[PDB]
Amino acid sequence: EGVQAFIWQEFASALEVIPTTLAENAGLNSIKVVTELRSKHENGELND
Amino acid sequence: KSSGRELLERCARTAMSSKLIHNNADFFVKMCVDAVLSLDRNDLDDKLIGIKKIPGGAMEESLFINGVAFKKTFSYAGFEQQPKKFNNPKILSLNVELEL
Amino acid sequence: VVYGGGAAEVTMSLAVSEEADKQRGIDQYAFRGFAQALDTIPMTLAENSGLDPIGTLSTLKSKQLKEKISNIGVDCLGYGSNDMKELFVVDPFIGKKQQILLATQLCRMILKIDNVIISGK
Amino acid sequence: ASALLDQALELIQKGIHPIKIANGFDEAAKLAISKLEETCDDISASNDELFRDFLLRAAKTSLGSKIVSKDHDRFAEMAVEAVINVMDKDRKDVDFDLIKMQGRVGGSISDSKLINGVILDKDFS
Amino acid sequence: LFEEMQIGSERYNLFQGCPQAKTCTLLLRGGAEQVIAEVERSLHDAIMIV
Amino acid sequence: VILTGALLGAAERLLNKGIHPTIIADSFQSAAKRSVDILLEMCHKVSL
Ligand SMILES: Nc1ncnc2c1ncn2[C@@H]1O[C@H](COP(=O)(O)OP(=O)(O)O)[C@@H](O)[C@H]1O
Ligand SMILES: [Mg+2]
Repeated sequence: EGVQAFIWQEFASALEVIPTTLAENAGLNSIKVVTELRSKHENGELND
Repeated sequence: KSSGRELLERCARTAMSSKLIHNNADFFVKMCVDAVLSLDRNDLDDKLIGIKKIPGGAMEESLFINGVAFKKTFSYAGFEQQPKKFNNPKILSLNVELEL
Repeated sequence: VVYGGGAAEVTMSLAVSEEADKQRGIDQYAFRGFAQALDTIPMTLAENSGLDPIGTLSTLKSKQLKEKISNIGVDCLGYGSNDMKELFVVDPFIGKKQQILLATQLCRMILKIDNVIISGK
Repeated sequence: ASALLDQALELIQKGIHPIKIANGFDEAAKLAISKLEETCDDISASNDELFRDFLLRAAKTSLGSKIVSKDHDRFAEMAVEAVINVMDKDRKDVDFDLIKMQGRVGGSISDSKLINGVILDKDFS
Repeated sequence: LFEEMQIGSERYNLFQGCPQAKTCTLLLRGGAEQVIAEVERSLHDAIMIV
Repeated sequence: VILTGALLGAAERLLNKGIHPTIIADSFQSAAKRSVDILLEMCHKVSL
């Protein structure tokens, strides 16, 4: 908790630019992909 | 044997797509449907639906009235002394020019 | 009448955030953009008044979520109390409403433009 | 309006179409304005004495964000006393066209005093 | 009924309560000047359907 | 390059937030160092 919490939060948001572009270039709906991945990850899947 | 009022609302909903109105179509579709129904079915005219390009205000603040407005005109000294609200006034029209 | 000065904006903001949570899909992210867009006004008042936007924005979001009283905003003159009942500030409802209506109705027109042709004079 | 555009520009990058974003903002705007109407307080039930004071609370707000705020108590009475003379005290209308406004370049701003009449810029015959 | 109200820095005289009137009017507002003209021609197309 | 543009877009709004750039810059260095600590954990070894 502190002033650097928002900086680390935006650091995590900007790091997901790669898979957002793969869904954009492939014609897929990106947000879907990013959120799905984020979750399939909550079930213990390290690689998705 | 459906109702006639709902027919105009149903077909006008398609026209309000691909515009800035499609979310505010619930309120403005009633305006044009009630506006065209006031016209005569035999003689439907395109010049009686004039819309004035008045600035200011949000589009949802508009109001539909069966009457007609005109925009105040030149107004020689005399204006802002008469009552600006009447109960049952009588409207007169004159190609008459009343000047000395 | 209403009570502006970030108060209105902060209120509106938490409202939108809760509703945003009750919304799932492309829509939620939007609602979130509308929430963060309303926060720029009290952050601008905090920026011009010199106060910290972190402590100011965090205090309004945390306090307004706890208490239901919705007349606390950004104190720019440097008073010790942020409650606007004592500071003598009042705004109209028709004035604060038109900021959102004319803004959200214009930006629909700004976003629809794809082809932009400018004839040089 | 620029804040909605700045937050919308990133949404498009994330992948969203512009029109969805617009629809969304609009819905959100409705929610917000509404919710504001729910928590809105009305001051019409009070009498004219307390309602007289509420005009100063709002007149001082808009005059506070200008250079006129050196004496906000003094010049706010000018903006309130002018409307007392035009209000009908029941189903009130402002009648804005009657209220004229003219300023002369001269003296200081502290010497400004409200009058009831018409200001002429011409001499006698 | 008849009432004049400054709809936006413009004074306009409005007739009201005319059920026998075979005409109509529309006072469309807008943030900008093209929002008015765009919504003007939009409802003109909507009127053209009905 | 695209991650650099994403972090600059993340740093664009943080400049308006009112946080010093050096605090924002040092935060990415600590976050990048912790990102390497995450990469070494999930690093799957391979044989020659
Ligand atoms: N003394 C004050 N205390 C708290 N808030 C204030 C004070 N003065 C102004 N504000 C807020 O700052 C805002 C400034 O608006 P203003 O700049 O006067 O209008 P505009 O932006 O159209 O010029 C107001 O909406 C009000 O909520
Ligand atoms: Mg102002």
